Amino acid sequence: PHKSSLPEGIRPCTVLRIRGLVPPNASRFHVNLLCGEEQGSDAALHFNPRLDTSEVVFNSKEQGSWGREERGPGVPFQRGQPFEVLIIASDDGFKAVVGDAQYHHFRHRLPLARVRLVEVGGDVQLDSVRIF
Amino acid sequence: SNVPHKSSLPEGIRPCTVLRIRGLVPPNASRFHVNLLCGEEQGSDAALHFNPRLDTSEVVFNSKEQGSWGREERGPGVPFQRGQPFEVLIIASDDGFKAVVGDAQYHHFRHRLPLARVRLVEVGGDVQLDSVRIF
Repeated sequence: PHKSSLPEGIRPCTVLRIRGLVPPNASRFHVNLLCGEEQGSDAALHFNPRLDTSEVVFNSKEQGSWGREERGPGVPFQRGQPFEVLIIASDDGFKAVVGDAQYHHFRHRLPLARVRLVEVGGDVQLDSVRIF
Repeated sequence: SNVPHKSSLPEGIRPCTVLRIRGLVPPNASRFHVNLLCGEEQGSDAALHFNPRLDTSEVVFNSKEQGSWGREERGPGVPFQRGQPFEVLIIASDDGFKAVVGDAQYHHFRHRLPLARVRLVEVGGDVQLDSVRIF
């Protein structure tokens, strides 16, 4: 349940560096770009590695309802293995990088200038969260 | 050692491009460089010259256009040490290049040449290169 508050939002070319360890029997974890600390706040990005189902789900949340799910190729995560993730906020969308390779491109659905908070949750052991 | 390392970038880079350079500074290194150049041709213009200097304990940013070097900028201190590995991000944005070293933003180098003119990434000097990734 890590929260990084982002007053004045994030301007494009923002890099999110997420370093951590995947627990040995972890189910799934998530990184969300939300518009506020409130519960029903809109999710500009929902990045959801799911090891139980062996997938990685991208989505957004608007007006309390989830949008269409996108999925990337395979799972660049392993139970008991560390990981580094970049989330590059561009004009065209979000570039998710895992390890040394770009994993998926999630095109914008909500205005990027609405993101007010970064939340990291789930079965993840967080080492560091940096925003450049 | 992987120097001089060259990564050719036809069709350029669009903004919000992240350059990840990882390597080791050898035990008796003097200085090394990372250049965002406009072509493989000799004496090609340098949109960015990122120049860690361990012998003089400085880090110099500059650009080169039409064969002439611009004015040098300098960052705070040297986030590099002989005998220690390093990671550097060069975030090509709309306003310029954000140089991140380790866990901290180090310096912002405003554009002097059009960002869309960069055609090559070169890494040279007293550096033992681990990887150059472009996202």
